[PDB]
Amino acid sequence: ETHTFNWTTGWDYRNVDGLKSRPVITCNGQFPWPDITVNKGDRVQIYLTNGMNNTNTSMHFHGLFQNGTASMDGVPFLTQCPIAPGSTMLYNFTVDYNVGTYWYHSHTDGQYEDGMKGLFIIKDDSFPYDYDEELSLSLSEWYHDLVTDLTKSFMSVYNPTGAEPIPQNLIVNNTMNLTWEVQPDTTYLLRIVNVGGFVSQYFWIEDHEMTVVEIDGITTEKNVTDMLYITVAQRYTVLVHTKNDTDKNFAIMQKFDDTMLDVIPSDLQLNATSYMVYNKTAALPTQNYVDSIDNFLDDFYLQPYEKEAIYGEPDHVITVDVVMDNLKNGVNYAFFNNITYTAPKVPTLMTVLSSGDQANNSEIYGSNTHTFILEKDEIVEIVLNNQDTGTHPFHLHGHAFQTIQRDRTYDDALGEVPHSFDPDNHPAFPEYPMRRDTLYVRPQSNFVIRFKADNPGVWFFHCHIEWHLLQGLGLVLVEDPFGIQDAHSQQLSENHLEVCQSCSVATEGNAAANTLDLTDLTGENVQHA
Ligand SMILES: *C1O[C@H](CO)[C@@H](O[C@@H]2O[C@H](CO)[C@@H](O[C@@H]3O[C@H](CO[C@H]4O[C@H](CO)[C@@H](O)[C@H](O[C@H]5O[C@H](CO)[C@@H](O)[C@H](O)[C@@H]5O)[C@@H]4O)[C@@H](O)[C@H](O[C@H]4O[C@H](CO)[C@@H](O)[C@H](O)[C@@H]4O)[C@@H]3O)[C@H](O)[C@H]2NC(C)=O)[C@H](O)[C@H]1NC(C)=O
Ligand SMILES: *[C@@H]1O[C@H](CO)[C@@H](O[C@@H]2O[C@H](CO)[C@@H](O[C@@H]3O[C@H](CO[C@H]4O[C@H](CO)[C@@H](O)[C@H](O)[C@@H]4O)[C@@H](O)[C@H](O[C@H]4O[C@H](CO)[C@@H](O)[C@H](O)[C@@H]4O)[C@@H]3O)[C@H](O)[C@H]2NC(C)=O)[C@H](O)[C@H]1NC(C)=O
Ligand SMILES: *[C@@H]1O[C@H](CO)[C@@H](O[C@@H]2O[C@H](CO)[C@@H](O[C@@H]3O[C@H](CO[C@H]4O[C@H](CO)[C@@H](O)[C@H](O)[C@@H]4O)[C@@H](O)[C@H](O[C@H]4O[C@H](CO)[C@@H](O)[C@H](O)[C@@H]4O)[C@@H]3O)[C@H](O)[C@H]2NC(C)=O)[C@H](O)[C@H]1NC(C)=O
Ligand SMILES: *[C@@H]1O[C@H](CO)[C@@H](O[C@@H]2O[C@H](CO)[C@@H](O[C@@H]3O[C@H](CO)[C@@H](O)[C@H](O)[C@@H]3O)[C@H](O)[C@H]2NC(C)=O)[C@H](O)[C@H]1NC(C)=O
Ligand SMILES: *[C@@H]1O[C@H](CO)[C@@H](O[C@@H]2O[C@H](CO)[C@@H](O[C@@H]3O[C@H](CO)[C@@H](O)[C@H](O)[C@@H]3O)[C@H](O)[C@H]2NC(C)=O)[C@H](O)[C@H]1NC(C)=O
Ligand SMILES: *[C@@H]1O[C@H](CO)[C@@H](O[C@@H]2O[C@H](CO)[C@@H](O)[C@H](O)[C@H]2NC(C)=O)[C@H](O)[C@H]1NC(C)=O
Ligand SMILES: *C1O[C@H](CO)[C@@H](O)[C@H](O)[C@H]1NC(C)=O
Ligand SMILES: *[C@@H]1O[C@H](CO)[C@@H](O)[C@H](O)[C@H]1NC(C)=O
Ligand SMILES: *[C@@H]1O[C@H](CO)[C@@H](O)[C@H](O)[C@H]1NC(C)=O
Ligand SMILES: *[C@@H]1O[C@H](CO)[C@@H](O)[C@H](O)[C@H]1NC(C)=O
Ligand SMILES: *[C@H]1O[C@H](CO)[C@@H](O)[C@H](O)[C@H]1NC(C)=O
Ligand SMILES: [Cu+]
Ligand SMILES: [Cu+]
Ligand SMILES: [Cu+]
Ligand SMILES: [Cu+]
Repeated sequence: ETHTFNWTTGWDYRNVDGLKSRPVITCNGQFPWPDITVNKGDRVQIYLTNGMNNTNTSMHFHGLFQNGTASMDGVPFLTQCPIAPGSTMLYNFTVDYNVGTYWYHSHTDGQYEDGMKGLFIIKDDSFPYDYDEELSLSLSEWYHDLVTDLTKSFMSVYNPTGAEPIPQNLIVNNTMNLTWEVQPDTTYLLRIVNVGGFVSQYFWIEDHEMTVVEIDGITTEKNVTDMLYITVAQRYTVLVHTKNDTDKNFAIMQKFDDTMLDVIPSDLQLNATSYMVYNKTAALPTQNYVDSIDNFLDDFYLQPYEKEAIYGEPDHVITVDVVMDNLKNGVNYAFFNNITYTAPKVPTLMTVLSSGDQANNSEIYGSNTHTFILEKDEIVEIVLNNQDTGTHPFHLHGHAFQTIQRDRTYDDALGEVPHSFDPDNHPAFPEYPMRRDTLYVRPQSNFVIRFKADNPGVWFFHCHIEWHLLQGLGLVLVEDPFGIQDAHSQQLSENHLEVCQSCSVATEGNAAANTLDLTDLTGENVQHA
């Protein structure tokens, strides 16, 4: 079945918070943006039109593998060139390899924080568990200023610390103090999605246990908890069974991970209360006080319903250290090893599709682009060493990876230093590792993920904290470029080329005109020595 949408971006005032009428990004004049629900193997065709006066746009469908259709991933200068004001890009893709809970968001500057985001649900007939009803909750933080404005003082010489701007409130389904009307003795499938741009959240329901049955599109064995820690971009789908009494109402609770906040403003409501309503007439629940925020479920120990044994020894190991540092222009950037992601003059995919037999040479994709080439079916391992004292949720396009190590917090307040993964010295990896698309490193810690390069494409690996992505915390994976070239489904459509010309962005071979293919590029500001 084909679902066709016609959506146009725009700006309108809303008071999402309850406390500031403020421009938000609308879809055809409406807010919030719609949610898509399709069946396994359906076709989705979205005509996105940039109706904004002065920004570019894009749309990325988070978690979808885009197998055979990399062009549709929606990452400017990886997958497409940006959508210019007035232009219309057609996103045309099938959904043959994904099931469960996903979302879509703009992949331009900070755009999605300003409202351009929505849920994408794929149903399957073979979901193992029973439930009576189903819904979602979209957790997020909310700012009173647009990202464009915050960026001016975020990426600034008057911000040498790289301190990320502090949000004004937590929101659910684009309000505060939300009502969820329930029926007694009923099992609800509750999709909890963190569609925020920055802050991790703790989530729990007063006097109700939660049975985790899916993370990031991957069905899991039932795991019961009282509390979840959800980073931005991740999804926990959870079974909740309601009580027999219609006598009392219960608090739905979301809490900031204030650890991630540079400073805590004294008036910021760190924890927000919503309402699970059994009785429409009874007392609205007060805040549910919790004794500890240290006993949330560690998703590392989750067990996929479809077991896959840990992949064998890696053919390709990528080791990256994560740090924040100041450059020559005095502003604070984010680094994978010694590289801040700096967008190229020609989108990654566009150069692979016109480099012919030189697509295997890493040099042509640029030096300041952090591009790696992955071989036909090789097992790839990413080793990430956090040298920064914060938590980061890293996300990988095109794959759900195996999480084989994710070390403990190394708290610098207790005097502890950063620790890297040591291939010679580490706990035994799990036999059947957890799988997902978005995973956090703990402060000053490390993680190791593994996946098979079985999905020809161009895939972004980055921190999903919008501020850190703006700081350039990302790298590019090119999965067998020859596999990309050989597949017909992968060739760029007339519409996409039309977007590029309308944007005055080339489809050549990184800078140079398909002529020597050895560059004279676009670099990062030089180092501080
Ligand atoms: C859910 O329920 C919550 C709590 O009930 C509702 O939030 C309340 O909203 C009202 C109306 O928007 C707020 O009243 C306004 O208060 C401001 C001053 O606000 C400041 O001082 C407060 C007192 O300590 C403090 O609570 C505020 O903190 C909040 O805001 C900051 C961001 O600013 C945020 O980070 C925090 O997390 C808090 O949310 C804040 O520091 C006052 O200036 C307002 O305007 C008056 O004057 C002007 C005249 O120019 C006029 O426009 C108005 O009519 C008014 O006369 C107004 O009094 C109230 O502070 C909020 N209460 C709390 C405790 O947060 C929320 O709206 C509900 N959500 C929904 C339905 O979306
Ligand atoms: C926060 O925001 C999210 C949206 O982002 C809301 O999520 C939606 O919640 C509603 C329930 O409140 C869900 O609606 C239910 O969908 C079920 C399945 O979808 C079927 O229907 C459509 C038809 O176009 C097709 O996809 C296909 O037919 C599916 O089978 C239905 O079972 C429900 O249908 C209706 O009839 C039955 C009669 O038995 C009634 O019981 C229902 O109430 C209803 O009238 C129902 O429509 C919806 O799926 C959720 N969407 C998403 C994206 O998850 C949250 O509700 C909101 N949170 C709060 C508290 O407001
Ligand atoms: C949405 O719309 C487009 C999407 O691409 C953006 O417009 C482009 O912006 C980029 C950067 O964001 C521009 O790239 C820059 O070009 C500079 C000058 O190049 C011009 O001059 C030659 C002259 O022959 C032209 O051929 C060319 O088209 C340009 O007009 C470069 O100087 C910049 O790189 C580097 O400059 C300094 C100076 O030494 C170096 O030190 C650094 O390496 C630095 O990176 C840079 O590459 C591009 O020109 C813009 N227009 C296009 C492609 O038409 C919008 O920015 C975007 N809107 C927003 C903000 O959302
Ligand atoms: C949305 O994407 C799909 C996937 O490519 C497009 O469907 C395809 O459309 C093309 C041309 O419109 C079809 O090409 C035709 O192929 C036949 C043989 O199958 C050949 O005889 C013709 O000469 C022609 O080239 C292609 O078959 C078709 N595939 C499917 C799955 O239907 C679609 O066009 C895209 N755009 C739209 C309509 O929005
Ligand atoms: C936001 O949420 C947190 C967590 O719910 C709130 O902190 C909690 O505050 C309560 C009391 O205000 C603490 O309970 C105490 O527990 C001991 C048990 O030994 C008991 O003897 C005391 O009588 C008391 O009840 C609780 O520890 C504390 N939770 C944590 C993890 O610190 C916080 O107050 C909320 N923010 C608000 C409403 O301003
Ligand atoms: C449910 O999750 C828990 C942890 O959240 C897993 O059980 C234990 O987890 C600890 C770490 O706290 C590990 O040392 C062990 O794997 C378990 N310990 C005990 C008490 O035996 C469990 O694996 C999960 N169950 C699922 C997904 O079915
Ligand atoms: C969507 O509808 C608009 C009206 O806002 C119309 O102009 C356009 O043709 C439609 N989009 C596409 C590209 O089909
Ligand atoms: C709702 O709660 C009130 C007490 O606040 C009670 O009087 C009323 O009967 C309840 N409604 C039902 C039918 O559950
Ligand atoms: C850091 O990466 C390598 C390390 O040897 C070096 O060649 C390169 O110049 C540095 N990156 C850039 C281009 O800033
Ligand atoms: C891509 O499709 C191929 C062919 O069906 C399949 O073998 C592979 O597993 C797919 N990759 C992903 C990421 O689903
Ligand atoms: C690129 O992969 C090919 C196999 O297609 C192989 O010959 C070689 O090891 C790789 N070459 C480079 C330049 O890394
Ligand atoms: Cu995403
Ligand atoms: Cu993604
Ligand atoms: Cu980060
Ligand atoms: Cu991304």
